[PDB]
Amino acid sequence: SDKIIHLTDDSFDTDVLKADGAILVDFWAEWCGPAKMIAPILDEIADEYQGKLTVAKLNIDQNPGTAPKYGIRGIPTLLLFKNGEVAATKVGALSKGQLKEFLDANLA
Amino acid sequence: SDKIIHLTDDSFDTDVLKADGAILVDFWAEWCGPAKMIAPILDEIADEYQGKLTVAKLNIDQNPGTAPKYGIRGIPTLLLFKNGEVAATKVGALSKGQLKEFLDANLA
Amino acid sequence: SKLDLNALNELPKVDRILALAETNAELEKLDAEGRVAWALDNLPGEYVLSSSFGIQAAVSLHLVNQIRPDIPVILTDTGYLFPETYRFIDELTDKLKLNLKVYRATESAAWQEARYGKLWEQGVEGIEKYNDINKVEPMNRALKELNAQTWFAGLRREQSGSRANLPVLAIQRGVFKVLPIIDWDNRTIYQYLQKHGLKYHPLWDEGYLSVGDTHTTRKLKRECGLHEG
Amino acid sequence: SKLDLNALNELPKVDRILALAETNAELEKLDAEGRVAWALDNLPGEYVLSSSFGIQAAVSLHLVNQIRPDIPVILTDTGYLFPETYRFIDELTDKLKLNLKVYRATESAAWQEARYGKLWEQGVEGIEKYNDINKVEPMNRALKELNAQTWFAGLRREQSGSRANLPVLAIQRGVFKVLPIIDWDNRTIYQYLQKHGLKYHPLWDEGYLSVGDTHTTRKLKRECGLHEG
Repeated sequence: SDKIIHLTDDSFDTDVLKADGAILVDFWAEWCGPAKMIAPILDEIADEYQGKLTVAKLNIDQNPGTAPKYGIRGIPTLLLFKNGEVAATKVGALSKGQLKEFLDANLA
Repeated sequence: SDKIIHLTDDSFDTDVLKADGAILVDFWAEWCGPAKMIAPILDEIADEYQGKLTVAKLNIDQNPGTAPKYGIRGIPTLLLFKNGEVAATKVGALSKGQLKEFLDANLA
Repeated sequence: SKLDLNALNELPKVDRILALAETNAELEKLDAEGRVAWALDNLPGEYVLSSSFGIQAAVSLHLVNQIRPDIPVILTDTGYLFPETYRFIDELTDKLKLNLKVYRATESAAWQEARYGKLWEQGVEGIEKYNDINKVEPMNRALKELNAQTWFAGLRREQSGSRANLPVLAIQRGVFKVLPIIDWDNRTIYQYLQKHGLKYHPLWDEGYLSVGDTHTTRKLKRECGLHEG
Repeated sequence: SKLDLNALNELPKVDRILALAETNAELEKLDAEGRVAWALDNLPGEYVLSSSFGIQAAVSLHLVNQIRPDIPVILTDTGYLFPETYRFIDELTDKLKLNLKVYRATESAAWQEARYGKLWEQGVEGIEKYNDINKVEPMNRALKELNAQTWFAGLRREQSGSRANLPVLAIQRGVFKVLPIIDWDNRTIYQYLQKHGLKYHPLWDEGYLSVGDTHTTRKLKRECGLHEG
């Protein structure tokens, strides 16, 4: 289901906050159906947006401490990062088109 | 629903048996759903096969005496006529493709 | 002698179909009018006539209504019926003079669309939840509110499918399910409609093979029979 | 004091939900285990546990089965379930040691396909006839054959929809319908699965959001909740 740069509370500091470039983080959980629902879309986006965007996924199940840090109200929430600093945030399950638009508009 | 050269027991002799050309007769009834189901298809065929084929419909409800004459077992049955003489007969509701094939093959 | 259902429900599904089989074997020889008549007084309290008001509702309604004036005709209005269907109902209820019992959902069309949304787009389970809240539950509530033990329905062995597992009489939900025009065929129904001056559903004469609901809900073995030979 | 249903069925749908409301108000404060326990002896004869064996059957099955060993687990096999679903059943029934009661149609898959055909392609009415002969009727037959008056189901207020019209306790078909894990949410279920070493359905971890039947039958508000704030 999920096959990308998987994150943890430990790696958050280096792999995201100290990452050189743009990173899209997907705060998900094993129980949220609409979260697993967007997994294939994120994989496809990771393929096409290669080089430009770094796609990542964080599982709140074993990594809870980071969701409150960005005021996550209810997974699936997407956090776009640009050089460690957070740009935009999308809440809920989205379509490939809506995801592309969400990314493109902020990426620039 | 039905909009074509409508037949009767009286007109059968002249409009079909004494007709110069190819005529496709549709023995139908108001109650047979699959019969009314092919009505739009027969209309479309009547439009495209104009000049070559004469499309007709006979309602057994008020015109019963002609169905037994061609051994009709159960409407919707299509009877293809070529110069008054019967060529082929198709039983049951058919698709536009299957109707075209049925016609073309015998028409020649 | 009058049949006891509080004992029939204390019997399995097979002993039921077997015990009732001896009675159905008799109902099989009688006509639609005889079955309704037999049901009138051999079965117990409150007799209802649930209709969908489709292509052939005029048959069962007229037949059963003539037999029993002002009979509780149950109409579970889903909320999205064809406009011409409603006018067909309001046309019949006035023409046939029916004691119409309307049973819609607990919530309305807009309510359901805001609470759940377009359930019909949400697959089979969504359609199930839709049919449960729009047809099943409302009917189960109708039988209870009307205190029925006998229920007549204009089902045929022909429409979609009700082969020899659908007896003229039965017990669905602790209620004697009766189907008078069960052995009837399209000819017999068409003839009944003609003989009594009753008309088909306004849409049947356009293209709609089997009307019901609109919202992507509505849109016949290749043959019918003059009798094989 | 032990509840009487032969009198509850002699009551309308609203007096039922109102009379039962006073009891449900109490069941609302207890946990899933307390509700099953309360149901064990405050309600009458034969307690069954019907499951669909989907994404979260392991929860209700394990919970109710631990409470009551060798409890009649009803599985209405439609005939076209996912292969991995059957193995999931046969894996559970052996792991949890369940008294499995299988109830399939009166006719088989090939029989239905020859007698009627692919009903799922025949629209909603076809799907209705399909669900009636494959799920509804088999279940109605199961309750009777097992002589149940109490029936447990692992339904949640979350899955598709069962807002405050679906009480922890109820009466569907002359049987006390109980739903213990009703107020439970995806977190609570996931946690239960983890704490008891139970696994999710083999397909859930692939893409199938809500597995059921295969033949064009199977293929979630945009969000879930960590709790709004």
